[PDB]
Amino acid sequence: GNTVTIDFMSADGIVPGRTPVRYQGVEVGTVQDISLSDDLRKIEVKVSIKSDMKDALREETQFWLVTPKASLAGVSGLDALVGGNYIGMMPGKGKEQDHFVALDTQPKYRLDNGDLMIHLQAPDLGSLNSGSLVYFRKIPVGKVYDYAINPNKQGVVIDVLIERRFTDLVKKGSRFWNVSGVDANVSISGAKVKLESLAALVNGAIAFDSPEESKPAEAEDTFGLYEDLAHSQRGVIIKLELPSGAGLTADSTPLMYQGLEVGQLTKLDLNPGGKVTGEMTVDPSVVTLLRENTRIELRNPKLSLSDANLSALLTGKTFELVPGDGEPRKEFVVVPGEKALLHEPDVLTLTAGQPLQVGQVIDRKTFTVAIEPQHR
Amino acid sequence: GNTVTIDFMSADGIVPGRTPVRYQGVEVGTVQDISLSDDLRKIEVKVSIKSDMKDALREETQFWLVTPKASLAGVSGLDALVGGNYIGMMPGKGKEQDHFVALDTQPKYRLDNGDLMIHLQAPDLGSLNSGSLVYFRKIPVGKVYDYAINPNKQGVVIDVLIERRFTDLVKKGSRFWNV
Repeated sequence: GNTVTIDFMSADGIVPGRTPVRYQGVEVGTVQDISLSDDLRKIEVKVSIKSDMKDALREETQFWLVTPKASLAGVSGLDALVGGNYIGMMPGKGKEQDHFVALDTQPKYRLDNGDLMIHLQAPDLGSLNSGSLVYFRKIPVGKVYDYAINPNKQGVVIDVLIERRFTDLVKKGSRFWNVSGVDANVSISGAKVKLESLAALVNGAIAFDSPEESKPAEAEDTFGLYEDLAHSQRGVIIKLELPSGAGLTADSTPLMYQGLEVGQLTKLDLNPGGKVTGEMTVDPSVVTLLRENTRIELRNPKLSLSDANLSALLTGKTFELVPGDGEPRKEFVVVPGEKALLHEPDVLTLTAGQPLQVGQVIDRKTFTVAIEPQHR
Repeated sequence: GNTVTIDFMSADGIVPGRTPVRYQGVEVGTVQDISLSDDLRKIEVKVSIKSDMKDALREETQFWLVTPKASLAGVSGLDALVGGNYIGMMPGKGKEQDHFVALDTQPKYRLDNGDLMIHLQAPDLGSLNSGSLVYFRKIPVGKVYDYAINPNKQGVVIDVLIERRFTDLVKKGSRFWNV
């Protein structure tokens, strides 16, 4: 038997007789006494310890009181209800100490086995409580270990755990995205609402994808979290100088080609001087078409006399791809749909959208007009 | 009486006196002692075993701690609340071993009877937790046994169970769909 004095702010359901000290549940000893000093909440608990553990008892040895927790966010009364309020400890590699302060709660502990620990940077936590679950193809393969705030106040650093048997799945190019919370997915001419699983909503969750070819990540390698699966899409980025984003929306405006969506505007910002600039994501399958003399034009939903297309009207403005030939390029200037004929590799320009059809008027003031290259 | 040393990462609600070792509930023995070595979470549990089971005690004999689970996803405290925290075991056809490591949780076990086991390929799991139910015309006829990831990272392999009395219902052309 030994003696250790621990300082407690509070000592709720503790009796000197039976408060068996546990280290992952193995009894290290029992409390000898509970008392207080000068009525200042310095609840001194004298504890008996088996001499086998006495050697490891050092300065960094942490202690805490476990307790049943039937609160709104807590179920950790699995053992305290049956075995009573015990206390938990963690040995430390300090030098030595006999007078201690109990930690307020149970601290997070690291398993010594071979697992993987990695860091996610995120501007915000989202609905990711400690214990939220990590998925690969909706198969749980690890969980959230802890979260904290980087020294700068402009971000959040989460550190998460991955089981041994899946340590190969995490690559350098692997992408993580949040899956948590539930919304409505309203679409025109019909709608359906399926987002996530019940646990994913109660607790929050993460999912991740691994490229086939990348190398395996390791050793607390940082990663970036994407707020949604859509933002995690692997597509190429394109910078756009715009006339004006009257109808444009940062994540709803698509890119058309051959009638199909290939790209999605991502960012839409105002630069000083009144200039508007955006950036867009494109599927790789079309990136080879992005070359010099490749023009991008904002189309407008037209009031077709023949095929009254409601969806086009509802969607509003939309871009268009029209491939060209030349060197690859990544910066583009968007042209108005009216002036599409003007910004062409071959066009007959002469010196307001009226036809000529073999051509169209470009502008008035003096009349500037254009003729197609094939009719040239 | 025998002696078996099992390594536990943690040993929460266990007492040396009454922690009856069960194999589908039949008591195989009781824990003799719980202790630790060099303070490195190698919780050594010495266990007494009835000699009848001693022969089958081999290398592949698995062990685990059952526990009440009132968490968000768990109801498996039906017996641990009444009978207390026991431990479960599965015999193995190894050679022999005396020092063991307890499995973290209760592993999935296969009934020896005549049932059917089949594999579903799916690019994603969906909301199919272990225990999700298999229907024929909304009549349950089997359940999900387990799920795993194929060696390629481009899919998921579920393996599922079908009761004996419906083994005739599954045909080569039969189609499965998620609900």
